[PDB]
Amino acid sequence: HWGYGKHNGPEHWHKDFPIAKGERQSPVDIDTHTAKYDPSLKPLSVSYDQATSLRILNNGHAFNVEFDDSQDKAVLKGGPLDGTYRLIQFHFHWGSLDGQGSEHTVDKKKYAAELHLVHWNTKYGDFGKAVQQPDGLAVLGIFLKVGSAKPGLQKVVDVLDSIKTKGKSADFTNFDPRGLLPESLDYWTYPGSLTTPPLLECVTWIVLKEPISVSSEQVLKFRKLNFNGEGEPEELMVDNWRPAQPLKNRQIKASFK
Ligand SMILES: CC1(C)OC(c2ccc(S(N)(=O)=O)cc2)=C(c2cccc(F)c2)C1=O
Ligand SMILES: [Zn+2]
Repeated sequence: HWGYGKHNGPEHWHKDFPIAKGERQSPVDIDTHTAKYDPSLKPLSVSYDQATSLRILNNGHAFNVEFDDSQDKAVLKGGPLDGTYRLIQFHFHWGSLDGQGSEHTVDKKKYAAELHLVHWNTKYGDFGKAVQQPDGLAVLGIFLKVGSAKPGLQKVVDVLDSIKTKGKSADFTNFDPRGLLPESLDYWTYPGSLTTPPLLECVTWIVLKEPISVSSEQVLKFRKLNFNGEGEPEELMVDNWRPAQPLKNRQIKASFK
């Protein structure tokens, strides 16, 4: 039932999922007066060499690139829990115009889109057991701003034409997610939640300081997707983002000065 419409969007989710009003919900605004530099934070490193992409899918509220997460060398490492996190999936959230679309904000600034690279902490065995733990997932969040094109994004935005409607799936092998990363891996981190139902508070959020630049042509391709299935009335897939939630007692930590 849940979606991003007026009558089933973020403001409605709490009715089915009471945790929507919990103590560790995401996304949040990152106020740069209040993030505390933490010299103990382990810097991020990626081993995406053997990351093995499988397929890309339109599930009716986003598109997901699925990975073979049995590749034990394809991991994100570091962060507050010094974790080793298996890459399993990535997806985006975006807006109906360039001035909005991101889920996290920085000093209340919204970006055009946000990329979420989803990983599960290997010490919990599989993604299913991981989402039961407060630090079970590491989601690497990366802001998208409009400017020059991102060459590593081209394979992603171009295949979207093949999965325009809900339910469409396409083989998507040999995609290298290193092509989606900015130069710097300086980051903010805080304990939070999935930003869609079931809104489980199982995420160590790692949000990169540096946005990637993508072209207007690239972002437009996001907005050609459909929420609806083939033959149904056309509803363009836009504004599939949850707004910032109460920070409550949490401290946002910065890896950088
Ligand atoms: C249904 C349930 C629990 O929700 C999510 C989910 C993940 C990330 C986000 S988000 N937007 O990044 O916070 C929101 C939701 C997954 C999931 C998806 C891909 C890989 C994985 F290991 C788990 C689930 O299995
Ligand atoms: Zn997401």
